[PDB]
Amino acid sequence: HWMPGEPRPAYLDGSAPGDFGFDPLGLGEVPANLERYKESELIHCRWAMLAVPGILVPEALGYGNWVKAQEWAALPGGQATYLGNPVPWGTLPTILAIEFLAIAFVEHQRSMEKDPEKKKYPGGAFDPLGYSKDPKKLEELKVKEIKNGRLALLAFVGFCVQQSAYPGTGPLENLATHLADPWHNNIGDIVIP
Amino acid sequence: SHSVKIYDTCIGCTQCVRACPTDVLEMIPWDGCKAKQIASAPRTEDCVGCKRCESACPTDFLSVRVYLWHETTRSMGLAY
Amino acid sequence: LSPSIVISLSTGLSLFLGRFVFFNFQRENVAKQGLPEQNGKTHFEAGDDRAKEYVSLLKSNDPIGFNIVDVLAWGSIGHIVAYYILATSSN
Amino acid sequence: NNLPSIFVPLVGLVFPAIAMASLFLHIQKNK
Amino acid sequence: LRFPRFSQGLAQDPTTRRIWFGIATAHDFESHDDITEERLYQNIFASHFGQLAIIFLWTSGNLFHVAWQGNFETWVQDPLHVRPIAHAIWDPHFGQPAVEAFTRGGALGPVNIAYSGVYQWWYTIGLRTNEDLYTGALFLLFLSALSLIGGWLHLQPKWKPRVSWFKNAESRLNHHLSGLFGVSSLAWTGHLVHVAIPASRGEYVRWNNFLNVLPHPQGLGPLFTGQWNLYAQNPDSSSHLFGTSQGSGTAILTLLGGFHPQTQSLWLTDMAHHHLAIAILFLIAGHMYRTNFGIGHSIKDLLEAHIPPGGRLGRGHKGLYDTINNSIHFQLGLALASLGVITSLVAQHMYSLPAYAFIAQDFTTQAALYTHHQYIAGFIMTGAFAHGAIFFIRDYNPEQNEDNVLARMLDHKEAIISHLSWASLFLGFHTLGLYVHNDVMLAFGTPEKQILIEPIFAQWIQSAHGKTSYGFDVLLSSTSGPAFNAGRSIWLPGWLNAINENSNSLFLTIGPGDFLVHHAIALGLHTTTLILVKGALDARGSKLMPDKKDFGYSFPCDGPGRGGTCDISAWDAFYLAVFWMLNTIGWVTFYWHWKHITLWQGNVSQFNESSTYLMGWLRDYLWLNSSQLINGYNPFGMNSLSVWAWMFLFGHLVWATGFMFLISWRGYWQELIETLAWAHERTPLANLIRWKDKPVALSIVQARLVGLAHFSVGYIFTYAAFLIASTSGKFG
Amino acid sequence: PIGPKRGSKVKILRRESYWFKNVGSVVAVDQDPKTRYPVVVRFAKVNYANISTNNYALDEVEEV
Amino acid sequence: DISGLTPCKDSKQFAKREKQQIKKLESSLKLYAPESAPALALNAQIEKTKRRFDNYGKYGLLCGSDGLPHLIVNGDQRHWGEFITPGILFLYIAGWIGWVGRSYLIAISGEKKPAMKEIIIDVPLASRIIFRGFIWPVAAYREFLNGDLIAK
Ligand code: CLA
Ligand code: CLA
Ligand code: CLA
Ligand SMILES: CC1=C(/C=C/C(C)=C/C=C/C(C)=C/C=C/C=C(C)/C=C/C=C(C)/C=C/C2=C(C)CCCC2(C)C)C(C)(C)CCC1
Ligand SMILES: CC1=C(/C=C/C(C)=C/C=C/C(C)=C/C=C/C=C(C)/C=C/C=C(C)/C=C/C2=C(C)CCCC2(C)C)C(C)(C)CCC1
Ligand SMILES: CC1=C(C/C=C(\C)CCC[C@H](C)CCC[C@H](C)CCCC(C)C)C(=O)c2ccccc2C1=O
Ligand code: SF4
Ligand code: SF4
Repeated sequence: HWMPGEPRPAYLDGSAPGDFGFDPLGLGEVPANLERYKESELIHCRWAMLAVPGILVPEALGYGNWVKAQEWAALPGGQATYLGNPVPWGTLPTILAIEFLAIAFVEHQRSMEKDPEKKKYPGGAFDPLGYSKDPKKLEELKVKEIKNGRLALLAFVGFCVQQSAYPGTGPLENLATHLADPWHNNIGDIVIP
Repeated sequence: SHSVKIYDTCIGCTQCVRACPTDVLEMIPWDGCKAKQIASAPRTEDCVGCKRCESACPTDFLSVRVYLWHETTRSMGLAY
Repeated sequence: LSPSIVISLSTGLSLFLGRFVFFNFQRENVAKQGLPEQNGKTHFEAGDDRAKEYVSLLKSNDPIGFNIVDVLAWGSIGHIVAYYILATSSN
Repeated sequence: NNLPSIFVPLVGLVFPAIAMASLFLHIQKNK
Repeated sequence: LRFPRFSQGLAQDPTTRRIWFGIATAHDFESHDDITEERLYQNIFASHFGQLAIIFLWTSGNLFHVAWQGNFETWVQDPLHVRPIAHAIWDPHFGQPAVEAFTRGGALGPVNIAYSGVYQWWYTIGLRTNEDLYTGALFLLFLSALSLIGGWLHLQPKWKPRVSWFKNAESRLNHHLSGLFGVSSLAWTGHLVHVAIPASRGEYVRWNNFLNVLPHPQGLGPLFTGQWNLYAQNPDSSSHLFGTSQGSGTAILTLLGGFHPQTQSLWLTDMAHHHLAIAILFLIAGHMYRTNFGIGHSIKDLLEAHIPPGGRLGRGHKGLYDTINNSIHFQLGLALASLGVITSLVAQHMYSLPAYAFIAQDFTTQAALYTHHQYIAGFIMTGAFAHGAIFFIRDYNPEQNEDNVLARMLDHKEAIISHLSWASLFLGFHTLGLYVHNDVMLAFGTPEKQILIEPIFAQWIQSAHGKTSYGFDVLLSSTSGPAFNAGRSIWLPGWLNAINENSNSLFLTIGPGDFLVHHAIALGLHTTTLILVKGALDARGSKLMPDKKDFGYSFPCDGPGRGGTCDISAWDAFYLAVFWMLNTIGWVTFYWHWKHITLWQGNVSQFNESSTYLMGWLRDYLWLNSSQLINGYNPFGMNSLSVWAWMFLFGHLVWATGFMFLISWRGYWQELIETLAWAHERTPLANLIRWKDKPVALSIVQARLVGLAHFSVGYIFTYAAFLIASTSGKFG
Repeated sequence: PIGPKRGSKVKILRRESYWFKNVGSVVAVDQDPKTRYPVVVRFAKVNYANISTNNYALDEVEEV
Repeated sequence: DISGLTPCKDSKQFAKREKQQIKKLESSLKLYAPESAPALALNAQIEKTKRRFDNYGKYGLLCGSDGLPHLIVNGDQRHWGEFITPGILFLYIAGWIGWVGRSYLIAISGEKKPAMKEIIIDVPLASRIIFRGFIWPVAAYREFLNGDLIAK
């Protein structure tokens, strides 16, 4: 339970993976709306669980934080770089053309599926290593996946919020700053001036 | 001539026919109420439209209704 | 300085996208949203003689039923995109 | 010019009289 | 049968009521004998054709009179020192001093000075000689004749449209959006580029040579190659003189922003770009709905699928397509609401961003245009609610509209009415209290005790647009913000130059008086909306008259029973709302006129100090500015302002006359009339003449309409005379 | 016996009534099968005609 | 300096207004003997005017170009005394009055002829009810929470 001593909603029986009876606003009363929300939550968790490795590793190697990598496109004629090496196809109009075309096909392909179970865990060709053979392990795996995704979403929220308070600073820079003098570099001096 | 209608919520207390300034309304026998009476409007061509009948109806909403309609020399009260 | 004739290749890309990717979505949306109707009857069958659908134009020998109206619409989208790209540059 | 000396009385005195006479005859008609 | 031909019941009336009611129900095609839907639609179509013909004839007459009796050619050379002439005067009743006084301008006789702004409008669009106006008048006469012929043709059995044609909403929407708005705006840009822009640069382009002059030196080559930036090069210099080639450029589409330095109006190359962009936008949007080509949207399916899954809106928009399509009062109300909003926007925008050359320096024209458009917008806004109530009475079907958005508003009408009443009462109470407190403070000689409140939010909004007169330094007023940096190289320089110059009407400075008058305007709007909404929602019945829908839209009463039912119909609800609309528009126009008069005289401090109390208004606006009006004619002579004083007194007379019909009621007058018939019948040499229709007093509903008409006519004429005379006596 | 008993409280379901969705007390019920509106209800508040009594049918009153 | 305003104590027009009012008051004083009562009244009026102007100067108000104080109601802490605190006081008093009226109306609703207790007030019951409105916010909040506030 998300809070002991609180009654659970009737539609949250606790049988779904990663279900802890959390719905204070009652946004999932409609059976059709609840089924869609699980797919959206899984998509968000999967997308955010890939950004975290890509937001710290480039910074930890001294290539700059995650917001400096987008400044070149505002400049006229700016060219992209990777591992310190400029890419020949790093022009702005070329970058958008491949990005839109490549993902407009996969997302539309995902939309066309009609079986609700496959919209979340399609199986088949996306599971080459055969981790879905055991139904007993599958439930604990789904619980592990759901539990980590919300943590990654919270981590991304922290990443985004810390940037607003300290412009031009990276999350690892934030950790280093806090580690030096913990009792004066923290949330307190921001909440009250 | 104006239109006068009677509805079956009548209780037959004869209050409308007594307040008529002309001879328009009258009472006929009926079954459906304790008084065993109901009003009638056989002479609507003499109606002037002062709506005194509706001022005397005791029923919550009126069991007698007057709808103003095409005007004649009788319904305008002219004695030229 | 980009050439105008080469930039108009966006028409081919838009036609390819319409014919090979978004065909089924558009067809099923059109099937779901039927013909406009008044009082439960379509415009033609209610009495309007000028509201008859043009069957002859709809018949095409394309294997998947690609029409000429679809060609016109996707080509218009491609031309709009190409001219937006051309106009935005050289500023 | 001399046109206003004609059109002004023609519009203000003659046409209103003609229109009023015709309209009175039309609204007073019966069959 | 006799007049009226369309009403059997009225034609048998033996009294004079037959004529009065015969005139007043001619255009209500729904209540005529033996009427069908098809005949109704055909009659509406013919009436629309006739209205178009009348409009074309009116415009043609205006042009012909300006050409024949005006001074357009000499006004062009010196726009700022010539008074435009509307038409000539031929009144046999005039005396010699009247002939001398009204002979103004370069005329050879009495004339009228035009205040409609037609001269500046025609001069801006490229008309330069009297020969152009004659051609325009001839073309408009031809257009009116064509409209009449087209109107007559469609009433014949061969060319009669059917009801199914009138109910094809998708095709009509597509065609209107694509052509009537997009192609129409595309042609205006062509006219501007080909004629009007060359005209302002000293080039003469007409029909006989427009096929040999290139609007741009490079032709259409840049357009097809995508090199659209070549059309914006070399714009007009800041030293440009309008109508001449000194300091002119060659561009045709620009984004300069601001005002022309000499004419104090918008650049001619900005309007062409604006019309081109809006034409493209309208042309694209006209391809949305489904027609017989197999693609598009269905409006019925669009409405039926927009229902929230939570059920908080009931069934949503289901069945609304047939409700709107089968009802014409619904469509008329929607159109009237949109038209009123658009007219108000036009009135608000034309005074602060002038588009015609030398119209900002003509002070008498601006106020007249503003007042005219605002009053028209108010009337249209009243009509929208009136026709909404008519729709609710006549065309609403409860069964087909079960539990949708339309039906759920009749469920909780009490809450809406009560909340509107609360808002109105709150606003009125506090505004009147503050005004009376300020007046009492000024009466006792202690002006420092006033409650003066700065309009902080409006000043913040003004600072957000780049105004630096308050020191807020936000957004466009901050030079380091992203918003300022984004547009600093396109339009920000001109806009900032125009907004920070304190002689024009672009974002005038505001104070506590603006706060008070704005809240008074809000109170008026809320009260008028309350009256109209209460009238519309209670149209089908209430607790006092549950069966109101069986008695129609307009009826006098329900008798003196149940306490009395005076003014119980929705028509009386509309009738009570005209007074409030007039009051609100009067307040708005008073505020505008006083503020602009104080601005033009160069004594803005007077308005700032004297507008916080009502005695200040009464003394420094009405009493002070009416001196030249009431001196039009005196025991010593007369001048050119005599007609405005005469109209002032005439409007006072009509406004006072309306009170007789508004206050006294019918029963007093029938008894008085009954004696005059006896007097006529008993008089010798006069009883030889007898009437054909028995005289009677005016009906209950008729007298209300007559009184309202007198009231409105007096209001309009009196204010128009005062405004026009007071502006023209001072600023010409 | 026909309809509600005397002294019981009923609410009105007649839309054109002054006391619509209001509670009243039953005074008497006429047992004649030919009577159309036999239930007599008395209310605490008066209507616009200063009347506090009415007759209702069996289908326009419900027990509360 | 919000919206280009200036403090009262730094405004010259404020002092000019004070001087003009004082000079106007002193002109009528020359018509009366110093010991006469109207002279005392005029002296008191002059002293009151001076005290009022000094008090306005002390409270940190803002003056416009005309030398008149202006009120800021946007919520700045520097001007919370012009609008915020009197507003809260008014809200408290109005809630007290409304709660007392509602309680009195509810109390007499169960009587045989409640309309008779509205034109002839039951003074002891009202007096016992009057003191209860001093804690109206708590009672109103708890009544809202229990669902008693709104009629069913
Ligand atoms: C100058 C004339 C005048 C004034 C002051 C009002 C004022 C008002 N009208 Mg109104 N009205 C007028 C003319 C006027 N009308 C005309 C000519 C018409 C056309 C017939 C209408 C039609 C009309 C309609 C249709 C409606 C109103 C409504 C209202 C009220 C809502 C506005 C508000 O906020 O209340 C502000 C409150 C006040 C201005 C009242 C001031 C209270 C003071 C303090 C009274 C003091 C009493 C005394 C000093 C103490 C005792 C002393 C002893 C000698 C008596 C308001 C009281 C609406 C309404 O009543 O519902 C909300 C409404 O629906 N009016
Ligand atoms: C229902 C009442 C009402 C209405 C219709 C308006 C309408 C308007 N106000 Mg306004 N105003 C109101 C109440 C109202 N006001 C009150 C109570 C205050 C004092 C706080 C103000 C202070 C104010 C300023 C300072 C300005 C306006 C302005 C304006 C105009 C522009 C729109 C705007 O800024 O909205 C403003 C809308 C609001 C402030 C919302 C108020 C509505 C709530 C529900 C009132 C509740 C009062 C609340 C209980 C007070 C609690 C305070 C307490 C903690 C001490 C517009 C005509 C501007 C303008 O153009 O002036 C020329 C402007 O500069 N208003
Ligand atoms: C300013 C408004 C006004 C005006 C002009 C009038 C005028 C009149 N009222 Mg009156 N009245 C008013 C407001 C007004 N009232 C108000 C507010 C009330 C309170 C409800 C009353 C209550 C009232 C009562 C109770 C009675 C009158 C009566 C009369 C008439 C007196 C006899 C007569 O013929 O006088 C002479 C007429 C005039 C002076 C008006 C004409 C003005 C000049 C001469 C214009 C002439 C133009 C000329 C004919 C050419 C026109 C042609 C055209 C093409 C232009 C007179 C018409 C009495 C009546 O019916 O007659 C005995 C009567 O009993 N009134
Ligand atoms: C036969 C065939 C084929 C081929 C085909 C093709 C190749 C086709 C094409 C087609 C096309 C190729 C089409 C097109 C179209 C186009 C369009 C439809 C256009 C439009 C346009 C527009 C709409 C425009 C607009 C505009 C704007 C917006 C602005 C500026 C101006 C302009 C005017 C430009 C194949 C072998 C494969 C197979 C077998 C069969
Ligand atoms: C009764 C009735 C009716 C009628 C009604 C009416 C008449 C109404 C009206 C209404 C109205 C009359 C409304 C209005 C509205 C408005 C609005 C809604 C507005 C909005 C605005 C906005 C949205 C804005 C925006 C913006 C932007 C975008 C930018 C800048 C800033 C701003 C903010 C300005 C009908 C027939 C239907 C039906 C039956 C019944
Ligand atoms: C004065 C008055 C009369 C008497 C006035 C009458 C009968 C006037 C009748 C018309 C006369 C003959 C003057 C007509 C003036 C017009 C300008 C002429 C016709 C114009 C056409 C366009 C119609 C009433 O009948 C009445 C009825 C109900 C409430 C109030 C009153 C009321 O106040
Ligand atoms: S309206 Fe008058 S005349 Fe007609 S029936 Fe009733 S009381 Fe008699
Ligand atoms: S005064 Fe006239 S309108 Fe009013 S209730 Fe009596 S008869 Fe009807």
